[PDB]
This record gives sequence, C-alpha cells and structure tokens, in this order.
Amino acid sequence: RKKRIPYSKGQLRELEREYAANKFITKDKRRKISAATSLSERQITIWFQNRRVKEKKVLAKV
Amino acid sequence: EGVWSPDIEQSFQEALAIYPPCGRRKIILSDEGKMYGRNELIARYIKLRTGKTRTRKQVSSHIQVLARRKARE
DNA sequence: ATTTTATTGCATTCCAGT
DNA sequence: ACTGGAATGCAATAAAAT
Repeated sequence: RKKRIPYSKGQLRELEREYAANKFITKDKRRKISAATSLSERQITIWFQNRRVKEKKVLAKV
Repeated sequence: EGVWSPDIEQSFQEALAIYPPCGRRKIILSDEGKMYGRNELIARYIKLRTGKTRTRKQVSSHIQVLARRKARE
C-alpha cells in the first residue's frame, strides 16, 4: 500500500478544464481525455468522483 | 457481521452450488408463464432456507463484489 | 492538518441475451 | 417483456503529498 501518484500540472489542467466544462463524464469523454492525459479511464472515473466530493464538502459550514 | 450475514452467506453458497456447479444452461426457465432467473432463484432459496428475503439486485451486487474480491486475490 | 489519489461495500443505472 | 451482469455512483475510509 500503495503508492499514490500525484498527477502533474498538465494532467490536472486537462481535468479541471473538462470538469469545469461538465461535472460528470461520459464514455466518449473518458476516452478522449485518457488519451490526452496519459492516464487510465479508471483513474479519470475516480478523479471525477473525488473532484465532485471536494465540491460537495464546500457546501457545509456557515 | 454486515448485510450478508454469514448465515445468509452459506444459503447463498448452497443456492450457488445447487443451482449451478459452474453457471451453465441456455434459458430453460420458462415453459409456461413462470419466468425465473438465477439471481431470483437464489433470492428464493434464501427465503426458503433463512426466511430473510433479499431482492435480485442484492444477489446481483453481492456476486459482483465477490468477483472483484476474488480477482484482487 | 488539509488536500490529493485510491479502494471497498453496497445500491442504481445502463447494456444487451433470450 | 423479462432477465443477469457491467458500469457507475456514492459514502466511508486510508494513506502519501502538500
């Protein structure tokens, strides 16, 4: 266990831009993105889940 | 213990072994209006042996979760 | 201590086979 | 029209990087 790999500036600049553009993914998007990002489709699937979760967390304390 | 109590688990491990040894068969479940399926027949046997109910999606999920576990050996 | 990847246990939704 | 099964979602959670 494990080890966690931190995705680079390009990797995330790619992701953030596509998340911004749309909140959840579609297969068509996983594929395209995966190619440009050089990451697994799986990973993309997770990064979106987590990125969402980060958004949800910020709608909490008053 | 969790959702699939060990007492239920074993009913599932019978249901498996005494419906198929390894999956098998080509849809010989309907001759009249009785349209059955593997999962549903599992859920049924869980009712007949435990009394506890558990629906076809539970049997769906459980098998998938097990497969995953198996594969990540 | 918080943030960023990754996994696990269920359910729920999407895709076909008959 | 029925189904089982894959993909996907989500909450909880873990642990490296920050």
